[PDB]
Amino acid sequence: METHLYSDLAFEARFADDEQLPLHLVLDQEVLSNEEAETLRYVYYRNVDSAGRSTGRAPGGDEDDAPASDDAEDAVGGDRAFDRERRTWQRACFRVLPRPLELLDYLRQSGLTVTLEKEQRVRMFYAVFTTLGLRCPDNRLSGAQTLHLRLVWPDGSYRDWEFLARDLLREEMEANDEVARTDEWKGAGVSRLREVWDVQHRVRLRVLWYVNSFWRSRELSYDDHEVELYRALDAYRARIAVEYVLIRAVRDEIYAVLRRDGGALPQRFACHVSRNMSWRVVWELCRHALALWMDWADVRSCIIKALTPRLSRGAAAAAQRARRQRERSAPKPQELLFGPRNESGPPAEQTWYADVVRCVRAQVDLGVEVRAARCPRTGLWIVRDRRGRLRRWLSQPEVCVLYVTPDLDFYWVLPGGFAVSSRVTLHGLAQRALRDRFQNFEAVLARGMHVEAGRQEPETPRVSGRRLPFD
Amino acid sequence: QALTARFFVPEGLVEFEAQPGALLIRMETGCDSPRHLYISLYLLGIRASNVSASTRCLLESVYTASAARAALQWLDLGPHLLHRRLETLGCVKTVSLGITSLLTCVMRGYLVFALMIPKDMYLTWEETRGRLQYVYLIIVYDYDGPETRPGIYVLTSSIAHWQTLVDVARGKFARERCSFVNRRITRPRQIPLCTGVIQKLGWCLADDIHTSFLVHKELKLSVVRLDNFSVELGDFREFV
Amino acid sequence: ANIFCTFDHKLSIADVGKLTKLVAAVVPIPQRLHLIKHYQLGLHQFVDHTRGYVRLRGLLRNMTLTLMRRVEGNQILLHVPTHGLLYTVLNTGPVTWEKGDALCVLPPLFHRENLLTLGQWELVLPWIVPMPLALEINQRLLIMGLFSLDRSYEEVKAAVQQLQTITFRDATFTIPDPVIDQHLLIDMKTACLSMSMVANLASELTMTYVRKLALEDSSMLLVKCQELLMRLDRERSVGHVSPDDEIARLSALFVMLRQLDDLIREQVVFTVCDVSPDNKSATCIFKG
Amino acid sequence: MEANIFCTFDHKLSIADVGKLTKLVAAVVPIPQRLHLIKHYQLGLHQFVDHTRGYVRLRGLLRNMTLTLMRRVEGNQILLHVPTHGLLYTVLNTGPVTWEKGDALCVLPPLFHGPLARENLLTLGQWELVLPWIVPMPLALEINQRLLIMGLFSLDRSYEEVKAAVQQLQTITFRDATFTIPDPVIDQHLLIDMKTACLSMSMVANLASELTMTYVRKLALEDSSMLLVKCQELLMRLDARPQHVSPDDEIARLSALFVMLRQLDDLIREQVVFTVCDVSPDNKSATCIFKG
Amino acid sequence: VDRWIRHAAGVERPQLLDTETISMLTFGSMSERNAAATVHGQKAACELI
Repeated sequence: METHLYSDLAFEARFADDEQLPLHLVLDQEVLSNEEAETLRYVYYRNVDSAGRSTGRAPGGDEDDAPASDDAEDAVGGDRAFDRERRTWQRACFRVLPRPLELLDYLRQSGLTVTLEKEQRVRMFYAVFTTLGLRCPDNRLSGAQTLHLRLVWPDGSYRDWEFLARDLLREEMEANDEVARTDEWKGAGVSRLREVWDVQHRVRLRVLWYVNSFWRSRELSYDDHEVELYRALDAYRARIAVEYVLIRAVRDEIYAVLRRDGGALPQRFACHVSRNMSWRVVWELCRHALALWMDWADVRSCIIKALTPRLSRGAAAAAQRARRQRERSAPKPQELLFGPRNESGPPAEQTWYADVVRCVRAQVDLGVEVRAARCPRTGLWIVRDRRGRLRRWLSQPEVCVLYVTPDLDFYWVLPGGFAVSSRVTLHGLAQRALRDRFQNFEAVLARGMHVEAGRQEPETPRVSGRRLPFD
Repeated sequence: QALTARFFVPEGLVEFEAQPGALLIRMETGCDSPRHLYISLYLLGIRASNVSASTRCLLESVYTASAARAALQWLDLGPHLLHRRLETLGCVKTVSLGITSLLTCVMRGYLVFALMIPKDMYLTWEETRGRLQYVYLIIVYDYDGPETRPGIYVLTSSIAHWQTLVDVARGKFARERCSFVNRRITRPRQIPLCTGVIQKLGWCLADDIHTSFLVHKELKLSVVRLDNFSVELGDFREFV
Repeated sequence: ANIFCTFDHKLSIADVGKLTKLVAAVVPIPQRLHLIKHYQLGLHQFVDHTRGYVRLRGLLRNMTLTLMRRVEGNQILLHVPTHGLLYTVLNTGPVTWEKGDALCVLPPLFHRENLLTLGQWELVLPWIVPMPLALEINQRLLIMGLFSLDRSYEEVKAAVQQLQTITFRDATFTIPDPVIDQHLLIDMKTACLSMSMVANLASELTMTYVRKLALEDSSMLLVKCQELLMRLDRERSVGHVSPDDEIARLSALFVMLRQLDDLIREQVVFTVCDVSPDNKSATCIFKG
Repeated sequence: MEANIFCTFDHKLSIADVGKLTKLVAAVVPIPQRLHLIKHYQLGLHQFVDHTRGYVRLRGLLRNMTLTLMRRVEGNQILLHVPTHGLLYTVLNTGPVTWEKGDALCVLPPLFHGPLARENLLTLGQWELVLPWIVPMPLALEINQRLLIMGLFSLDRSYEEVKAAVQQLQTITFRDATFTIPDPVIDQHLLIDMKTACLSMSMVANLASELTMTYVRKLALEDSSMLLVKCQELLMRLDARPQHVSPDDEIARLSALFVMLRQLDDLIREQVVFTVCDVSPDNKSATCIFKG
Repeated sequence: VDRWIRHAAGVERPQLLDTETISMLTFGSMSERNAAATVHGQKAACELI
């Protein structure tokens, strides 16, 4: 309850500078699980307009509108593009109520008065109360605007939903001694409770409306044109298409390399092979596997998980250091004798991600981590299980694999270790599209974490529904 | 080893307290002849917000002698400001009776010698006690109503560090802190000092704390006793 | 625990007779020695014409306080009291003590019968004053210091004349004005600017830190603090910053409030419980 | 009271143990519990030392402990003595901090000093005699202040923004020595301290007079000096006859403002435990008045 | 459900543990008070696996 009140006052004190109106939300088991509710660290929200443009960026356009680079030296913009993305998200206050409750009884047991149009109870295993701001860029609010909600957890993992302002305001705008603001806020109470879905109808959350909000006083205008909603839908379409266009880029690359080579696949992975085998049925199984990979590829494909560490801020500088290191001049005798010893080069083992596609019972594994190293005798690759065990799927006739190396080289491997090899091309995606869709979250400091970086943080914060809360 | 002082008090104040032990407080008046008036914790139990209706009625029913009536009158005069008028003297030793009473208080050390507290006024943050217990007298102001209502307490805690004690006292008295800031909002023309104040009394042993009654005028009022109290008076130090 | 003081100057019948009137009074000396010279005796060594009261109040804090207890000859014997024991002390300040007062030491403001002068040097002893009078004298001096830039107006002249006058039980006297020749001494000036600077820095920084801490736990106290800030800004309405500069503002706030610790706090030195009828002397319990 | 405390050792002490434990006579060692008989594990700070939890946690445990002065060691017994208020004792500074005469001394957990050796003492098994630092007040409230400012500044900042600022804040220079504050985590206790700071600052901003607010602007119109230049510069990037003249309003506001300022000061100021008046010219011991 | 389970057994409302500071200053809690009478000796409370 107090988070809504404080956030209302906070958005009022900031309204002239920001023009963000305070939207009060409640989340339950329809949007997040109990562990995610108890261990939630941050909530972040983003405003994008009827043209797909975030309100943290330049109002007319950005240098991120140019296509990506494919260079590790550039890393799709480097630190500046990362900073332009981080500036686009804004942080929201939130409180978790981790034990089962019924919402209206909770509000009445607090100071509030509730006078809903129909007294329908809603019951919820846990509740997260948070306030997001949707930006009326003037005293005018459009229905084609969408708002993004981000929930983040201590390991840095995040979950994004997005819903457009028309869903939120479908009803609310379509109808449009001395006292303390706290007492009249409680006395005036709540009279609305509306259920809103995100655009893709994945998650439901409830919006809570108060009659004491400064929202009521402003008498600003709202509108939804058809063409604006059409353009907003097109921008949304471009948003969600970003991983699938990369998947199709890899698919077209595989077919293009296969046409270029003439179907001759050289061995790149170690596996003892026999001549006296029906290699043609292996080619047929390769066809079925390459169809099935397109059937089941997803956002959690190896290609997205390979590009994601490239978008991190350190990536460009580290790539330039590596470029300098590999092309360093051979040391003179003086340096070897008197000077410092040379930097150790890249470790013999690399970390990769793979998509393992088995045909016999159609199944595709996507976010698979493997360790790769070249065996000394022949420079082929040995792919090992991240517990150090040799991966056996090279020996199974009914499985093909697509690996993507950390430098965005991809292999597509058949039984026997004969592979198609090429590079993932990012040029079909604007730098902003990739960069905003897949940039990793970087944490701001909070309760229970070291001021110094790199420290082993102590017991992570939690709000417990199973235990009597400590103070 | 103990240091004692002699004080003279009128019968009206003594009427409930004449028992051989008590905590004595000097209270200030905006006048010339009776500048200072020697008061016990029982009398403040009348003005306290924490004392129950039965006990408040008992103490009012006793303290009808004119001296106590004037004492309470001067107690209520200047709000937000109780503790500024009070300076605390030692615990009381055996008394000499008369229309003018003479009672000697020990201001330091120790040489039965118990400290008597009413049941309502005694509070303990910790439900288990350390072998050495430190005693405090604390006053907390509630700003919810038009007039300030004081809550008077005598606390025993294992904490002697002041910052830790004030942290836990803020943790307990959060509602009064919010009342203080709310009072600053809703009555801007009035300027309070602080949320509450703490004064240090001496130290006692955890197994020497006992609960009993102390009869005067044939009225059974319930009392907590610190059996072998030792006196170390500090300053009224304010916390918000 | 006796400290010997010796006079590097020719004493006389009237000097020793004047000095024997003070045979229980409080004399501060700069640091603990076994044998000191009379120049270190009293507050005279610290007096100058540029710093004044606040500087003396700071300096008097970390002197060692002593009681005079004999004059054997050309030498004076001083006894340094220990915490908790009961001692006889002379009242020579501007007021009278009642039983159970908490007594404070202030640099003196009035000065004839006491003054032992020899060779441009004279014995100057602090005031022993009950705690409320010390607090009120202090606040009155500070407020007179803040009125120091607008003495051009007749109402402020009257207000300073009202601040100068203080009445306390059966006594009345005027606190001297900290403004001399229209100008405020250097240490009172820096005390006043420290108070004003801490006020301004608080008013500038509080909103940002309230937001930052409310992002962690939005307790009701933070609600009321934010409301109070918004009200304050409405009152001001009648008419981004770098990390280095934020750290500079925070550090400046804290270093400015370190400047005030002498003014805001007030040590009790003696607790009085026995008084002579004369009000000339009392026996007190020592706090140190 | 329990004027003397017997500390018994379970490990048999070698010749070297008894020697080095004898040289430590008059050192200030803390006990958690104040009991007549204790075991050697309870002696010192080693029971609590834990570098994953922060410096503020160990500070909170230490400020509540009972402090003693070491006396003659005998066979497996160490004989700790509790000092009493107002009396005069000889105290030992195992810390690297310098003491000048007249200093007021506080107790704090040890800091990181350059050489990194730090002289581990009495490593019996895997217990160790971790003594606190007896630090003079200026350095004590300097470390408390820097620690609070790190907590207050670095909230809601990322590690990239934080890094250089907190590197600069961790290092303290005091009397030509250089120390570093070990583990400044954002604790629950530190957040309580920060909340108290915010409330006290709100009350300062609200209840300050107009005189207390506007003195600096008027002095800047009147006066010019380096001090005033610095004060103005602190206000710069955010940067008349009184309409009310009220000595009673001024007195009310100022007596309240001093309260709020004391609240804000207690976040920085520690409890003085010793006051020195005699320093050995080798700075290895002092004569002190015990305070509490 | 918690209060129903409390009532079915004879157990009491939950309690916070000691703070690290308070557990450092104090050496125990002993939340089971002595019974009004003790005819047989000390309670040999059975632990159930």
